[PDB]
This record gives sequence, structure tokens and C-alpha cells, in this order.
Amino acid sequence: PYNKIVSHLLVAEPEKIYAMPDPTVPDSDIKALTTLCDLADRELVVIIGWAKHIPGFSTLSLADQMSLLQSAWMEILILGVVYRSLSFEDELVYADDYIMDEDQSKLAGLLDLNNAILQLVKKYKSMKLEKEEFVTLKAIALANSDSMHIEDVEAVQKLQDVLHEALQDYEAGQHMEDPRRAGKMLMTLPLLRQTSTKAVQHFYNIKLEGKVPMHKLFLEMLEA
Amino acid sequence: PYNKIVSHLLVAEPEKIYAMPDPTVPDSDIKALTTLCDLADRELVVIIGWAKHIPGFSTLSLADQMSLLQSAWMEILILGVVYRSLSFEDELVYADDYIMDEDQSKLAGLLDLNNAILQLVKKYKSMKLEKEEFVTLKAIALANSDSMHIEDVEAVQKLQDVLHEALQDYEAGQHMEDPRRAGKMLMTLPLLRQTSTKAVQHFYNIKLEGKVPMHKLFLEMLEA
Amino acid sequence: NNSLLLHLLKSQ
Amino acid sequence: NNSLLLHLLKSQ
Ligand SMILES: O=[N+]([O-])c1ccc2[nH]ccc2c1
Ligand SMILES: O=[N+]([O-])c1ccc2[nH]ccc2c1
Repeated sequence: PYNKIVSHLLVAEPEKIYAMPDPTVPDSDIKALTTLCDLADRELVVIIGWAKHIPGFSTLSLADQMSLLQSAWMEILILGVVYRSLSFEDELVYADDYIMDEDQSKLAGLLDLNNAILQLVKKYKSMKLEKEEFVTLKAIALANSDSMHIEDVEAVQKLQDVLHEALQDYEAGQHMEDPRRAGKMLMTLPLLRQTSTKAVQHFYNIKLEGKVPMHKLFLEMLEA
Repeated sequence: PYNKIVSHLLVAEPEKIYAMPDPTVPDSDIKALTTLCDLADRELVVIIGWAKHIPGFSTLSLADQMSLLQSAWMEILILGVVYRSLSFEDELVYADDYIMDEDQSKLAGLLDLNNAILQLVKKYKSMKLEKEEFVTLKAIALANSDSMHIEDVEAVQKLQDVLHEALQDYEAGQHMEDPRRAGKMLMTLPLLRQTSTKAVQHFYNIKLEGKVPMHKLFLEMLEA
Repeated sequence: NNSLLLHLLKSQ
Repeated sequence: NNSLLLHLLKSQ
């Protein structure tokens, strides 16, 4: 039996969601990008409800809850794709019905972004990332998202501390063979931050070109 | 008496270098940007010689030594400015003769980049960052720089592990009041990565506009 | 205060 | 192999 915060995050983990690319629409970059932005829009709803299960998140000001999500949302989306992809080779599981290989990434104009997501996948495969570690890192990525606009700095630090403590407690109990495993997990966050910045810049530019329709919530997070 | 790796990094720390902005040239964005690119060019030489003092760095292939520096150089430059700025308020100490306030950042077109560097400064002030922690994080930033082009993945992982171990050993001995201090220090690396990416994109664009002269080594690192 | 994100965060 | 970075890394 391990850390209660980790157990709680596991039960809070949202259900799988399908991409459901429109089978009447011809394959194209615009279809692939529409499908991914539509999938992100739906996952963002699910991410908002998930964050409310994080101990202490709901006690922040709605302003601070918004700030954390506005900074971390794309990291949370990327970590989901990364976790789903760990048993695959050079493929990204956006959804069980939407697995992109290199050819498809090329066809969508996503080769560079997807190669960086695959770099995250490669590191977590080598580390044998567990679901417990995944859900704890997602919560840490949210709490540690470095928003410029935080009101209650000390409360956000306490949230970081609670989740960091849960990771350290989990690793101390489950991974006695590697007393630095928690730190190794924290050392994966810079690549997640870098890949997230690349993703947001890329989809912001697609927003500017105006050829890919996007729903309200995805647009709001891109514009933040 | 504390960790030998930390002691070694402290003695390897290079000497201060002056910006020496040309006092015959009128103040302008082009002067400020020329001065900073010239300062970065000279610090890059000093950073290359510093990296050779890091235990095990010189044992990597010259290809892997180049890869680590090509990914981490701007993080190393930014952490230096951050450390020098810790006793200042809303000013960045590029050099003892080159301290930029908000007005000067505005005049150079650097307000957004410099506000993000000041965000790193603010977090390290609140944590009372020590020189020992600074030099260890600089070395970790180099070893953990996530280059796509590494030949000896396992050797680079061992370098990360040696430096991570030194930070943990330092914190276990010096900071018994906070058994999570090492992890808190590792949790600052995502903002350093994010700020570095912003800096490189910004100076790459200045390179494209062609109005700011840049020396060979700075140009080579920007083009990498 | 027109934000969909704020609306979903308030949503019970 | 024209790289200034490689040259400085080789430099004794
Ligand atoms: O990287 N992306 O832009 C990205 C990552 C994860 C995602 N999950 C659903 C859409 C999506 C896009
Ligand atoms: O952020 N910058 O572009 C940056 C950072 C640190 C520096 N030190 C010398 C030049 C320089 C530029």
C-alpha cells in the first residue's frame, strides 16, 4: 500500500476519449489538424474537472485556478499522449482511434513537434514510467506551471510541495533500488515544458492562418 | 565540509567578464543588442573551458560534448545573469558594467524576455539560492539539456546521475530543515528551459533581420 | 468574466 | 569540422 495522494490521482484519472475523425472527409493536413484541435477541445473539459480532484486546487482563487490551467494545459495534453504511447514504437497514441506514425506526422506538418513528443516517450520508456508516476507528474506539471499572474504565491508553493512530497513518498516505498528516482522524474519536466511551448506556438500559428476551425475552449487556452 | 563535486564546481567557476559597451556609440537598441551578443560570444569561450572541469564531461565523444553545449549554452548564460541579479530589485546584472532596468529592457526590445529572466530571479530569491546550488544547477542544466543528437545516451545519463547525486548530498547535509530542497531546485529547471527557448528564438530573429553584428562562436551556437 | 474556462471551473 | 566550438573543445 502506497501514498494516498497517488491513489487519489489514479481514481481521478479521466476515461479515454475517441478522436472520431470524420470518415466522410478526405485525408489532409486540415482534417488531421481539425481532428487534433477537436480532440484537445474535449480533453480540456475533462482536464478542468480532473484538476478539481487535486488536493487543495479548489481552495485557490478562481483566478489562480485559471492561471495554473492557462500555463499547464498543453503539458497535461502532451503527457497523456506520451503515457498512451509507451508500449508503441515511433507512433503517438492521440486516441485509440488516432495513432500517428512519421508518415502521418509529415502529412499533418507535425514531424518536428511529434519527434519532440517521441523524445519524451523514449526517455519515459527507458525509465519504465508507471501510471502512478504519470498521474503524479501531470499534477506536478499543473502546480509548477510558472504562470506570471499568480495571486497567492505561497498557496501555489504549498500545492507544489504536497505533490512533490507524494512523488518522493511513492518513490521511497516503491523504488528503494534507486533513491534518486523522484529527482530523475522531476528532471523530465524541462523537456515537457519545451515540447509544450513548441506545440502552443505551432497551433497559435495555425489559428493565425485561419484554415483550421477551432472550438471556444481550445481557442481561449491558445489565446491566454 | 560538503560534497567534493560541489567544491570542485565552485573552484572551476570562471572570473567575471565586463560588457564594455562602446562609450563612443550612441545608446540604441542596436548598441544594447550588439553589446549583449558580444558579451555572450566571450562568455561562451569561458563556458566551453568550464564544462571541461565537470567530472566525466571530457570523457564523452567530442560529438556528445558539442551536443550538450549546443542545447544548454543559453541556459548557462541565463543562470549566470540570474545569480548575479539576486541582491538587486527588478534589474538584471548582465555584467558589473551592464545592469538593465525595465526602461533599458524596453529600449532594447527585451521587456518580455527580461521579465521572464526576472521571474527566475524572483523564485531563486524566495528560495535563498546559494552559490553552491547555482554552480550545481548550471552543471545539471548542461547534462540534462535533452539534445536530440546524443551518441552515448547511457554515459550522458551517468553524468546527470553524478551531478544529481551531488545536489542531493549537498542538500541532505546543508538543508536538513527541508528534505525536499534538492527536488525544489530541480523544479526550477523548466522555467530556465522555457526562458532559454524564448532567448534563442529572439536572438535568432535578430540574426535574421541582419542589423546587429555577431561574432563566429555566438552565431555557431544560434545556428545549431 | 465571459470565459468558458471560468464557467467550467464554477460548474458544479 | 570547421566548427569554432569543436576547435575550442580540442584546445589544450
Ligand atoms: O502536441 N499537441 O499539439 C497535442 C498534444 C496532445 C493532444 N491531445 C489531443 C490533441 C493534442 C494535441
Ligand atoms: O537572455 N539572453 O539572451 C542573454 C542571457 C544572458 C547573457 N549573458 C551575456 C549575454 C546574454 C544574453
